[PDB]
Amino acid sequence: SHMASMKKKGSVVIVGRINLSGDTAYAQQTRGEEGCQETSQTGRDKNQVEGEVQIVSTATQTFLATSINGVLWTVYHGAGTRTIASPKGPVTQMYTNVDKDLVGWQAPQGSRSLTPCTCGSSDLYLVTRHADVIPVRRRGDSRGSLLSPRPISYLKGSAGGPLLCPAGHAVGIFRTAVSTRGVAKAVDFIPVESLETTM
Ligand SMILES: CC[C@@H]1C[C@]1(NC(=O)[C@@H]1C[C@@H]2CN1C(=O)[C@H](C(C)(C)C)NC(=O)OCC(C)(C)CCCCc1cccc3c1CN(C3)C(=O)O2)C(=O)NS(=O)(=O)C1CC1
Ligand SMILES: [Zn+2]
Repeated sequence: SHMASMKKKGSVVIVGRINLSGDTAYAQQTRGEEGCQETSQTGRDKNQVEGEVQIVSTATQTFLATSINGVLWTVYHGAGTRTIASPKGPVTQMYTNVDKDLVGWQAPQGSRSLTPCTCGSSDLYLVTRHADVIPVRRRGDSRGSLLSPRPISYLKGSAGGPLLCPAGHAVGIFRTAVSTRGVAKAVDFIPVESLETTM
């Protein structure tokens, strides 16, 4: 009831990226934890952004965000309704859809966007926050099976990351693991068409 002392949640902050530009996929950190906490509070992030897949953090969570069609997309269960930190201060979401577990902000200057897939191919590749590239066979509109199942620990923190087709187009945004006894045999994702509809 004490309005004057009510806090505000911080912004989502870009803290690194998954580098896919060369022959080797690898994670790069661009901001440490202390800088992250400060930048989340101010919403002012002057660091250079590059690439398609960003590693992002709040005060309490870390996950991924993926640029497609000039929008940096991620999961609502990570970002909520938060702004994203940017060189000019906090930027408000331009898309929010709790029903799809989806949010988006205008893509940061310097980022590159993936192109939505129109191949209609079911051989996919999930990119994790550790830059693992995991083959996934598409099994429905929003499901795919891991060719090599993994403990959910290996996938944790990768929601918001991409599933890509063989040509490197965006097919979906990783949302949940389909897990039994802690082993992810499959994943659920927001299909890129659903992004395109939300747009
Ligand atoms: C561990 C790697 C996982 C990718 C990951 N995501 C998760 O942990 C999400 C968050 C939460 C639970 N969950 C699951 O994956 C659970 C699980 C394994 C934890 C047991 N699976 C499940 O319920 O399958 C059941 C299934 C039927 C497939 C759900 C479909 C419904 C899909 C759905 C539709 C509409 C709205 C909402 C949902 C799900 N939703 C809101 C929501 O909040 O989901 C993550 O890494 N998160 S993270 O660590 O990066 C986090 C910091 C951001
Ligand atoms: Zn494609």
